[PDB]
Formats: sequence, structure tokens, C-alpha cells
Amino acid sequence: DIVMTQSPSSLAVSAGEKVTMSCKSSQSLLNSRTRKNYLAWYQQKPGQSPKLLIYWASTRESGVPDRFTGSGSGTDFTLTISSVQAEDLAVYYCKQSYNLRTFGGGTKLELKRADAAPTVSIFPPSSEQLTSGGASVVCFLNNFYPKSIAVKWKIDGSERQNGVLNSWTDQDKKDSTYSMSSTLTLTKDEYERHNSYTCEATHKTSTSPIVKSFNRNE
Amino acid sequence: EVKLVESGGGLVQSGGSLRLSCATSGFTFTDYYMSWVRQPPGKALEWLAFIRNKAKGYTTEYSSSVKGRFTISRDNSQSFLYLQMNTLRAEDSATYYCARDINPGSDGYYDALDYWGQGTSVTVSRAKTTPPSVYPLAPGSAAQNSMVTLGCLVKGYFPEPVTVTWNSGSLSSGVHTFPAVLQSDLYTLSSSVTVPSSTWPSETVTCNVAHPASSTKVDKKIVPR
Ligand SMILES: O=C(O)[C@@]1(O)C[C@@H](O)[C@@H](O)[C@@H]([C@H](O)CO)O1
Ligand SMILES: [Mg+2]
Ligand SMILES: [Mg+2]
Ligand SMILES: [Mg+2]
Ligand SMILES: [Zn+2]
Repeated sequence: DIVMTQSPSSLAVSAGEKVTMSCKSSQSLLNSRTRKNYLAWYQQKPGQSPKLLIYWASTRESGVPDRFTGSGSGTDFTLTISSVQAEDLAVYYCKQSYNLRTFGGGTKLELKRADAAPTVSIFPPSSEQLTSGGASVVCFLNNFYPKSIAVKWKIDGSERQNGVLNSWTDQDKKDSTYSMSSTLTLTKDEYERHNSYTCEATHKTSTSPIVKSFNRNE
Repeated sequence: EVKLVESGGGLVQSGGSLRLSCATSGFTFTDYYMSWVRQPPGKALEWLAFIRNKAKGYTTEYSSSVKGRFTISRDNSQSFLYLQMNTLRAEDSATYYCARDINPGSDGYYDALDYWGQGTSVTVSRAKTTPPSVYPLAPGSAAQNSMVTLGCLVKGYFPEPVTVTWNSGSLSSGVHTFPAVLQSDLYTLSSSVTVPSSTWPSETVTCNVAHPASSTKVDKKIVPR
């Protein structure tokens, strides 16, 4: 067992600011023969494979921006990012290769930006779905910040809670906003009992819910 | 160009076996150790195994988590890496990556995993392979102008993953593909795309959906309505 641990588990930093993250090994990774620390850092952006940033604790891989600096020795290591850029959003892993290989649990780096209101769109069920006896109503909430958001579905004015499924994207690597999709699924029979379908979004960027709706009749 | 490409992932029943493969090119294969690393959905990377290079006699090592159950091997004639997986369990569900590991004999020796494949996904479950239904999301009404948001709903499939593109990848900006959500042993995901009003419906917008486990290929044009 070489046990690897990282800190913090997550944090958020504004573009242009400095980021520090830590990695501990349960035993020294310093090879007294080679004089090298067998410690590497990897960057994994949302939906990508890991990418090598640093090895031998402090040697930057060719191609990696010089704002990334590894330091430390023995059982304690640090990855520092000066002037964080929006594209740096990712999970960062350290990894020992002194004795086979073991990854730490990762540090998730998110980016802080100015609050942004969501753009909200509602979509009725497609004729192809209704033909098969189902009816899904979809609401997209795009490009907002911070991540915290609430969606309420109302059918003919009353709130509907079951049949709802929600999903959030990771932060965007360009504009540092988030997005979310909410899908309400009904039988076609239940869908045809009602007229008004409403997606209501509660976000800190305004005091009134953002409300998008359509009428089945229309 | 160093190239690593995993294949072989898919749905396997608990207790079952699966062999993953990794095709390599762009470097002298026998010069390098090769590693397999996995990552369960939403969890940390986990190193599983390596096989050493020629100088080291192609010997193998394994993490405790898979020793006795998995076997790593290599074909040096065609530059392939394999991972045979036996006695699979739910906890083995994950994306599996192959990575080029060290060449200790080189004067340029550095100790890292410097190149990684795109990964191949494995799901260990008794649930049934189910292809997605793909439905168009077109607006029912809108203001007098500007940008328009469309989408596709990819509903009721198993297992992960699916791929979604728009106009065969040619629409990439302004796309959001939402992570799939599991409910009652079927996944649902959605994808939105936002384009200028002046370009749709005058120009075609189509979502392209693939579900490897069922060999599904769908093109769905988003028509006004
Ligand atoms: O197990 C090995 O063959 C290897 O060479 C892997 C290297 O990454 C490193 O762990 C090395 C040890 O430092 C040898 O003591 O062993
Ligand atoms: Mg290099
Ligand atoms: Mg966005
Ligand atoms: Mg009701
Ligand atoms: Zn050994």
C-alpha cells in the first residue's frame, strides 16, 4: 500500500487568480538512487481522457503552459496554477509511480465568474413519441451561473413532481456557465387531459421565476 | 503521431468475462511498458496493471483490486495491448483507458503515463440492452427574433454510452449535451443546439445519434412544428 490523498476535494477560483492544490503520499516517493520523486500530475477536463502535466514532481511536460508548476518532495507535493484560465476547469490527479502506480482521489477545480441568468426554452412532445403512447416535455436552462437552480413544472397551474428527471452539464470551458435540462414524462393519455404546461426556473439572478409555457390545445 | 485506441467495451453480465483491446501505432511498441487504468462514472482514476517492455521480458504487475481476475497481455507483432477480465462485478463498471507507460532503457527516460486512449466503456449488469428512441425538440412558439434553440431527446436506452453530434459534427459551437440520467434501468439524455434564427428552418439541422451496444445509428431532422 502506498496511499495517495489530495486536498482540497474541490474549489472555485476566478479567472486570473492563483490556485494551489496538494497531494500527500503515505511513504516517501524520493528514489535516493535516482534523486527523483516519482510523482506526476494529470489533468482531466470534462469528457476528455487524462493528460500528463507534470512528472518527477516538478518537470513540466512539453506543450504544457508555464502557468502550471509542480513542487514538493518526499511525501508532500503541490500543483500551482498562476493566472487560472477558464479552460483550466478540470479534475487534477497526482499519481505515485515509485512502486507500481497509484492515483490520488483528485481535486476538482471550478471557475468563479459573474452571475448569469439562464436562457429557458420549453418543448412539447414530438408527434413520433405521442404516436407510441408516451409524452415527454423538455425544458432547457442554458448558460447560467452560479450552478444552484430550481425548476418547477406546472400543468394547468398546479405543480407536478413525479415523472421529472434533471441533469446538469459540467461547467463550460469557454464561458464558465452551467446548463441544465429538465424532462417531465407522462403517458399520452395523461398529457391529453391537460392544457397548459409550464417550466418555472428559480435562480438568484432574479426575484421572479423565469416562466416558459405552451398550451396543448394551441 | 502516437495513437492508442481502446475497443471491446460493452455490457456484460455479473460473473461474466470480457476482453478489452488497445491498438497502438506511431512508436516502437516493444520499447514501452503499457498500463491499463479505469474510471468508474463520477469517480477517481484507478491504475490496474502494466506489462513491461522487451528489455524487461514483458513481465506483468497488477493492483490488488484486480489481481487473480484480470490478465494483461500484449501482441508485439501487431502492437496490441489486451486486458482479459474475468468474474466481473458491478464495481468493475467504468471507462477503461490504455496508456503508454515507461521506457526505462531510453536516455530520455521519464516516469509517467504520457499518452492515453479515448477509453472504452464497460457496464456490468443483468439489465437488457435497449436501443434509444430519438425525438426532435422543436419550439412551439417564439418571439419576433434572434437565436433559436433546438434539441434531441435520446430516451430509454441501456447501457451507456451514446454519442450525439449535430450536422455530423459541423455544428459544434452552441451545443449542450446533458449527462444521461438513469431511471428504472434505462438511461435518458438530451442535447440542445442554439443557432441563429436566420439559419433555421431555412437550413437543415439534424441530430446524429449512435448507441454502440445496439449498433443503433439515427439521424433526426428537426422540422418546424
Ligand atoms: O516495476 C518496474 O519495472 C519499475 O521500473 C517501474 C518504475 O515506474 C519504478 O517504479 C521502478 C522502481 O523505482 C524500481 O525500484 O520500477
Ligand atoms: Mg516530454
Ligand atoms: Mg454554454
Ligand atoms: Mg395531474
Ligand atoms: Zn513483479
